[PDB]
Amino acid sequence: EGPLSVFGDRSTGETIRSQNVMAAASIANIVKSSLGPVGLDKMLVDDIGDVTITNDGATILKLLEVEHPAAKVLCEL
Amino acid sequence: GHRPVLVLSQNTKRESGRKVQSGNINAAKTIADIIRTCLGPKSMMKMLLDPMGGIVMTNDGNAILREIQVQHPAAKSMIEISRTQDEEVGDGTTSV
Amino acid sequence: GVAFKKTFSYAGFEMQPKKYHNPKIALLNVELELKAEKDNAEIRVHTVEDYQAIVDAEWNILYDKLEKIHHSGAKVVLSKLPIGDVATQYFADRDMFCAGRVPEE
Amino acid sequence: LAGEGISVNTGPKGVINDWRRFKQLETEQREEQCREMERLIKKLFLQQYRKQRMEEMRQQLHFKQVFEISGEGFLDMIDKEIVIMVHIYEDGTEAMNGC
Amino acid sequence: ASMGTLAFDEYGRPFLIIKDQDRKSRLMGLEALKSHIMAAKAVANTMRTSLGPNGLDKMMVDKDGDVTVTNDGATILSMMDVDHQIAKLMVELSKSQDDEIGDGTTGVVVLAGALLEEAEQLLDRGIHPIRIADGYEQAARVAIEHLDKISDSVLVDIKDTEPLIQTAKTTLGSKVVNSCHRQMAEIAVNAVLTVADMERRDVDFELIKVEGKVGGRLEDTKLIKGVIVDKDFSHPQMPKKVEDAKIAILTCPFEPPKPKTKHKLDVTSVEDYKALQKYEKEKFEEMIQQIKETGANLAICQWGFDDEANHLLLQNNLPAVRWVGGPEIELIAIATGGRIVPRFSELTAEKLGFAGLVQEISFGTTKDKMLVIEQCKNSRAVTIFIRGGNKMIIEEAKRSLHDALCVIRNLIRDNRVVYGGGAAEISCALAVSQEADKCPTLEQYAMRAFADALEVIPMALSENSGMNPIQTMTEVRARQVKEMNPALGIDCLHKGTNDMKQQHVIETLIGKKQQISLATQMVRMILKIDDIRKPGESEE
Amino acid sequence: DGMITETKGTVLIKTAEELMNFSKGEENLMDAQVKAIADTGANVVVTGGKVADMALHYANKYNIMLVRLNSKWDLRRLCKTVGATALPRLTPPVLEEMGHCDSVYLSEVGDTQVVVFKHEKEDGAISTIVLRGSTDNLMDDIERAVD
Amino acid sequence: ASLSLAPVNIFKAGADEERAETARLTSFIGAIAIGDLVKSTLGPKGMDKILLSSGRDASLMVTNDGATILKNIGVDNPAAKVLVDMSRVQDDEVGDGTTSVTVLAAELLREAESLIAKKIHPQTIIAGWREATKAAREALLSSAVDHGSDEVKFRQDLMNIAGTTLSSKLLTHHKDHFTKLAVEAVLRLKGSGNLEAIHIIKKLGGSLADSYLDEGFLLDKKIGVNQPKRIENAKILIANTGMDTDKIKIFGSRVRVDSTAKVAEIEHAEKEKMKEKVERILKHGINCFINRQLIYNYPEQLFGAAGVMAIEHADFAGVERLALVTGGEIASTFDHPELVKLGSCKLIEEVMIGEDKLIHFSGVALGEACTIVLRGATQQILDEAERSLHDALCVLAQTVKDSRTVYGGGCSEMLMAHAVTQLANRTPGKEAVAMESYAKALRMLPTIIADNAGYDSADLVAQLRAAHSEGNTTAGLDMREGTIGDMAILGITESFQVKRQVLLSAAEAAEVILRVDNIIKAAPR
Amino acid sequence: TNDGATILKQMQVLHPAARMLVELSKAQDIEAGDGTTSVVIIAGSLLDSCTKLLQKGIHPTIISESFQKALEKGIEILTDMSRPVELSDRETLLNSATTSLNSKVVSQYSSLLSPMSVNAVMKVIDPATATSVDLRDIKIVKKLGGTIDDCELVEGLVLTQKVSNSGITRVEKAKIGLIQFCLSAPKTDMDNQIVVSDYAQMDRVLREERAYILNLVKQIKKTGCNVLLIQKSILRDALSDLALHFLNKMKIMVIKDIEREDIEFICKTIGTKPVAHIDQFTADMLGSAELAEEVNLNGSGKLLKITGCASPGKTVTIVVRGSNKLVIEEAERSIHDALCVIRCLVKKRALIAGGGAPEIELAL
Ligand SMILES: Nc1ncnc2c1ncn2[C@@H]1O[C@H](COP(=O)(O)OP(=O)(O)O)[C@@H](O)[C@H]1O
Ligand SMILES: Nc1ncnc2c1ncn2[C@@H]1O[C@H](COP(=O)(O)OP(=O)(O)O)[C@@H](O)[C@H]1O
Ligand SMILES: [Mg+2]
Ligand SMILES: [Mg+2]
Ligand SMILES: [Mg+2]
Ligand SMILES: [Mg+2]
Repeated sequence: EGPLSVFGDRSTGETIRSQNVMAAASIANIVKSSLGPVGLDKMLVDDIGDVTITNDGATILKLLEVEHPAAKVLCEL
Repeated sequence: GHRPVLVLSQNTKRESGRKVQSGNINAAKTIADIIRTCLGPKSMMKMLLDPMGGIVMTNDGNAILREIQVQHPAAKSMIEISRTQDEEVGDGTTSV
Repeated sequence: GVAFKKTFSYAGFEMQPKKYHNPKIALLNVELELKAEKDNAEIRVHTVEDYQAIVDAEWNILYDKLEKIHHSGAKVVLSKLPIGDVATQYFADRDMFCAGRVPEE
Repeated sequence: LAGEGISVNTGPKGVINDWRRFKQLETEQREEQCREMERLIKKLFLQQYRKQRMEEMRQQLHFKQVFEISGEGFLDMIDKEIVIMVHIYEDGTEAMNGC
Repeated sequence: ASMGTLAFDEYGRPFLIIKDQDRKSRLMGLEALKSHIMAAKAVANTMRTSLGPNGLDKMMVDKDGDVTVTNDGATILSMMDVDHQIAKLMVELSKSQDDEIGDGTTGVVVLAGALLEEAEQLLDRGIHPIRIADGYEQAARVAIEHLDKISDSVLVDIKDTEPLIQTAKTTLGSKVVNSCHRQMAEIAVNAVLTVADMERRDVDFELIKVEGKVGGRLEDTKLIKGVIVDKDFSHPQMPKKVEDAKIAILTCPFEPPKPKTKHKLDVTSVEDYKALQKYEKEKFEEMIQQIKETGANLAICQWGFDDEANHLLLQNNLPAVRWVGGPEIELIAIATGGRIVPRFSELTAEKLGFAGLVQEISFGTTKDKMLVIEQCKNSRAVTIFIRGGNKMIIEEAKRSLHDALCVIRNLIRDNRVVYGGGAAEISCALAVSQEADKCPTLEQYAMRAFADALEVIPMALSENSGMNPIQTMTEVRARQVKEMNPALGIDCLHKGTNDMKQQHVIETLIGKKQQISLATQMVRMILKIDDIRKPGESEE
Repeated sequence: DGMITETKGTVLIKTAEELMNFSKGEENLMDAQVKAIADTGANVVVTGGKVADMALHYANKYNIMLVRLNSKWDLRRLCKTVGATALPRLTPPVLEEMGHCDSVYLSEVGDTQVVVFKHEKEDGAISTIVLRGSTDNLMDDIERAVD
Repeated sequence: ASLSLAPVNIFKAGADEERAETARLTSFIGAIAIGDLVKSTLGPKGMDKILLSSGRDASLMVTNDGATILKNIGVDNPAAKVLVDMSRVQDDEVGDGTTSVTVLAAELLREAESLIAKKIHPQTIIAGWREATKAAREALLSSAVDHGSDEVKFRQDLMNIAGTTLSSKLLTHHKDHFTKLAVEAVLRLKGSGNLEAIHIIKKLGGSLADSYLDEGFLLDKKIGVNQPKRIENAKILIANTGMDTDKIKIFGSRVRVDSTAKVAEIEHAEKEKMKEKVERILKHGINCFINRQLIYNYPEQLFGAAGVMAIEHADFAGVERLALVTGGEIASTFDHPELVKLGSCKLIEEVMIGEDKLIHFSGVALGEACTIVLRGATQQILDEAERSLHDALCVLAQTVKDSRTVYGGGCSEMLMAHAVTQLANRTPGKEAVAMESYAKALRMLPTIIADNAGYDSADLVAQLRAAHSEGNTTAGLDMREGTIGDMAILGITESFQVKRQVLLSAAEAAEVILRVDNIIKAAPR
Repeated sequence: TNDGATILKQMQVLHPAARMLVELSKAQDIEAGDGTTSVVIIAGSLLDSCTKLLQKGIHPTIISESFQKALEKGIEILTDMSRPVELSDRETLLNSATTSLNSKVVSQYSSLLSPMSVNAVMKVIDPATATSVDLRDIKIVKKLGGTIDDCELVEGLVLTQKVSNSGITRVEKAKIGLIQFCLSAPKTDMDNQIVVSDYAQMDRVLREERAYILNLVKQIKKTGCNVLLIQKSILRDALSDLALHFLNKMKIMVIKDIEREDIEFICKTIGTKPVAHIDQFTADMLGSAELAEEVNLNGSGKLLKITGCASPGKTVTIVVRGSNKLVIEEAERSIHDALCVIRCLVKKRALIAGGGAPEIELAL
């Protein structure tokens, strides 16, 4: 709302930077527990009962549903 | 308006820690206890109700396990190993 | 010193002087108006003379309080409790300042 | 687009029949809603009663039934003609009904 | 850039900080300042057209549909149903200007709007708002000192009321009552001078009664050196006119006495009943005779009375008025020089007020009667009776006369004046620019913005009068610079001269100082807000 | 305050003189009561009920400190810690019923106005621990530790 | 930028504002709508209106009065509210001229709209209108003629004024009869301005010509059971006492005894007190007793036993009217009979009007109070007749108060506009155009008067303008046939006060409406 | 109903013209009493003609003036057709009443109702020196049961109030007395209480209340009164049980709950002067009557009749009987129409032929 007159939300300043860093930290913390010989695998359930037990980061980030585009950037990375 | 902004999509649950291990182990224990009594020469038979309307009255462990539906993925893994034992050697499905 | 807002002056207040050069202030917690002596007080009379005497006694009680205040030598009167129009006019006739409902603080 | 001072004049004159026919039903609906909402929303060893048992087995000494009310039934039961208790339920209800 | 924050934790767990944070809205940084500046600019631009003699009125409608046509800035802002917080701040600024001064309630809003408009550009050039506020404060101090320098004193003597009449006329020029311009100025000046403590003390407006009755003409408004009452004589057969009346002001109803304490009078025999009825009759006769004994020709009560007392008053030739309000009782006592007596026992001749004429007034084919008490000896209370063709112009005349009374009160408090028409604003802007030219660069922009904001008032006056704002203001400023004369303003009335001293456009110095101050601190307060936290629910 | 009847109190006035003298007599009687209380050397008065305005006036006239305790538990604890007996009427206290404290004063701690009943001897029936902190929850936890 | 047309929203939900062009448009539309509605009910050939209330009772009203039409309509336009309040104040000040002032204000505002369209600042229009109002007021004042010195001429002027006032109403069918009735009723007031001293009684049935002004007075009250129904040479005492379970006013008094015999004694004492009060009243030597309040069974029985007629429950207006018509004094104490004046009249009896019975006072002493019996075929007819008679009585009372009169039929407006034009062609600038528009509205008033009759309004108005140009200052609209003629001969007279008030109120309302350049409405409740 | 005014009033019409015609019918009923349908028909026909007149290009002001001229001419023509009539001619009055009743349901019962109406009007007015008839002097009482043939012309008064003295009816040579005070325990307008602080005081209280009631009853009886009518009282009990018992023991009929609005009619009919205090209750304020009997209407109710009074008043009462309520109301309306017709004969005593003859003569 204002004189900009765009049908959408706008974020500026430290807010958007904090949001991007929060998304990156969330993506990192998703797979941070599966690093090194003392890492552990993860179950992934595909909403229909299909189970995918894996430790590979690429598989985990591919199977996950991601909405924030910075998180998408990390998944594509 | 202003649908909320968040990293992962909605209805995307995530558990972690000792709770996950405890849940998996209890699910396996429940699977074992389902057919614990169907082992040995003095085993008692069980009646399974097929969703299609049939009746499966059997003593085999794999036949009992494959006729039930579970939500916990650990129970799914246990049913899968039961099927694997049934296919590989033909018996020992409840022992495993 | 102290300053506070004017508190709902009654009729006849504007006739009082609004400046004194060495006033004596009678800080009071007293209801200076005609009212029942007590909420549980009942007057029982059977003669018109006693009726008139009771009315005059109420008026004399109020006027005795006012006369004591006036003869105290004070020129400014402040009371926590309400000060009625009768008392306000009485003080106006004596070139006295009155103000009721003054807050505790 | 001007002339906001319409002065509708005899326009509504030719529609009083239909307007009043609709208004009668509208008023009836408003009255029914008010009566419905009158109750709702508004607020939506002596200690052991030794006499309870004696009242219990002296009450059984009389068996008819409570009237089952029809939206306008609730309206016209209280609109005409004393203390009245009305029970609201849809089929613990049976116990208090027996009470 | 709003709706608070939305993180939901780095681990996906719920992150609830503030209650109902999902619907609360917040605005931060320069965006909030820009929004506030835009809102204040909108309010100021709306109020701009109601400035000067050629200013136009606003027709306000309240919740109930009642219609108010007015030019007063404070009244207009009060009637508005605004939701923006900055708009409420400007409304409070107008109310403060009205309370302290009573005139200039529209100039403050325009000045604040101009100040914030200039602050918008200053912020866009990359200056901290605190620096802008400091520069505004310094420029305001300079302008106030300059106003003190160029101020002129007037005489506030009763013998010569010409400057007071000129000031009242200048105040009333913008209002609709300018059809009776000098008449209203004269009556306002006389009203203020009558009820006033001479030693520059307060002027109590409770001694000025303003009443308006429809009908007649606006020119029929007159000053009554007495009290006019909405009541009339109690008995229809009482005479309608009393001359040389000896008023008897009373607060006791003409009824048998009744103790305040709850009581019971026991009647136990027929003799008791006879004594009771004889006592009632004797009490009535005694109160009437006590009233008569003082020689009073008229009695004014407050709590009414009953039929026996009314007929006894009529029989003894004593006109009487009942149910007179307490303020009216006090005003009558003050004007007539009489005391207020609480009971007939204390009434005496020395406590009787004197009035030259007490009359009952008719108002055409309306049956409405009003009593007028006038021709008092040394009346220290006055009333103003306003007539008109409709109640709306009556209310507008009421507030215009109130503005005139406030202006004369300010003149009584301090007699220093400055010449209006934008001359004072132009001189202040020139002084501010001269001070800025001799100052470090950083606050020079703030000072020059303050001067430009001061320049809006002559621009508004010229635009409202149909002249070109920039050209006329530039010519007047150049003339002021050329010949040292801070009395050159904007010829709104097209009288052919720019010298406001000759045109007698006079306004109080205190009014201008209060305008500049209140605008400066209000703009400073607005500029210092960098964050808004609104519920955003938009409830019914 | 002057004690009242328990069934129902009605001031029956039959003559003007009684009406004039009633309030003056009541004020004089309660003045006598308060002066009798003060003549025993008492200088601090603690009450569990309300305080009459005129009683407060006459206690101020005689330089008597007034403290009001709403909860009966606080009254009992104060009686234990001072050595006084909770009297049921306005009678002046006898020598054995008069409590003694080393110092009683009004003081402010932080932003809280408190009344302190302070002893000098390292003894008594009741002792109080004053807890300070930057958070209410922290003080509650410290109180649990103290318990 | 404006409040509404800004990126930020500054208003509550439901509040709005209208800037210069929109506010002027709305105000002009509302004022012109009011003027067009109230007009066509103007002049001798004006029609009536039907006011059909939409409420539960659904009151039906037929009226020609502009004020009653304007007050009984749901108005949302604020300028229309201003005009309605103008009409109400016009009615309050004088009886007649509501339609005239409303139409004049509407025409002035229409001319103002045209001038604004001509790119003229409203302040210039206001200044020009002030000058034109001054000129027109001076011209009308100079045109006024006074006839208060001559009694016969003053009575003729009163007759002419009453006829002119009634010419536009439903009473114009019997204009002579109602004119004489109203003139006699006003003259019976003997200079008193209290129109409440004249009572209008509406009785259904009978023709409108059956209405009459009673030679005495009429009361719609009853008489006691055992009291005479006819008294000759009555001596009337008017009172405002209780005489109904009369209680001693000591509110704290009560009866407290130990036996019922004492209670019976106290009851007998109360009855004896009432009897003594009745005896004191009778000591005045009266035949008819009138009390403002109710009279209970015992006092009325006592009155009947004494052969004295007692009329009860005659309200404040009733007792005032009887005091005015008979000369008695309203008394509340009866201890000094010699100090109370008793009303006198030749005869009191009961008359049979319609199906109702009324008390008739005949041969009254003073008679400074009148009762008018209105007979009609419908309730609407009676109400409209009462309103028209009220207007006529108000105008006649105003003329009695101030005897200065002007000529109607558009003559006054024609001379006003002639003076305005003479001023306008003597002034430079657009103020001349504003004054010309003022004159055009003044012309439009009799133009509408002529249009209501279907006459050639343009030609008649041109003839009137020419005639006033040569110097014929008495020419007007002769409505009998559709020509122009001398209103001094035709006797179309009208009060100077009414015309002055119409002019000044219309100018004032037009000025206050024209000053508005912004309409701001709060959120409706 | 057949009355035009009643039909118009009963049905809401919602149109201003229709409401004005309703008011016109009401005014015609007020001024004349009958012809309420004819006037509405005339107005409708006149406006129907005005439609074609307006469609011809005629202004609706020449129409009004021409209609006024036609009305004046028609009034003159009708006055020409008039025939003088004297109230002493009973035949003309009977014919007028019969013509009025011809159009109603009681037309069959005309030989009973038309003489009834003529007698009712003649008995309440002076036959000479009279200019109007106050129809409020002719009381109409509607009692269900029977037929229209059972209508009566009681020359006294009938009261629907029942006799509280259950056991005494049909008092002959009655001396009726009307009182407006209450026969109960003493009570003053000023509020009163009796304080008892002794059992002897209790005994004295009830004994003295009984004695006071007995004294009141004895004072009433000493005047020779045998029929007592008591005005309705709401403030305090008008007739106590003890007072009723004493009055019954004195052999006096007691009629209570008399409405305040009927006091004037009762006093005019009988001759009783109301009494509001026992001090003024004397024999000369009693209304002598030949008989005062309460009769039953074949199980349809009870009516108290006082028939035959010394110095009778100028009031009559008509009792209307019928099978059901509707025919009773219509009979009452028809009788009112006949009475109004005779009243129209009383003032402006001129008679014209009916049958549409005046209308066709006016047309020609
Ligand atoms: N006759 C005049 N000629 C020129 N300017 C004037 C005249 N009268 C008033 N003004 C100016 O118009 C400005 C606005 O005055 P006004 O609208 O009456 O009250 P407010 O100051 O509240 O807007 C004042 O600052 C004054 O200088
Ligand atoms: N007989 C007449 N001849 C010419 N003009 C008339 C006549 N009677 C009234 N008028 C004019 O009609 C105008 C309106 O009068 P009217 O409609 O009666 O009341 P109002 O002034 O309230 O509209 C008056 O200004 C008057 O000049
Ligand atoms: Mg096996
Ligand atoms: Mg101003
Ligand atoms: Mg008129
Ligand atoms: Mg008929």
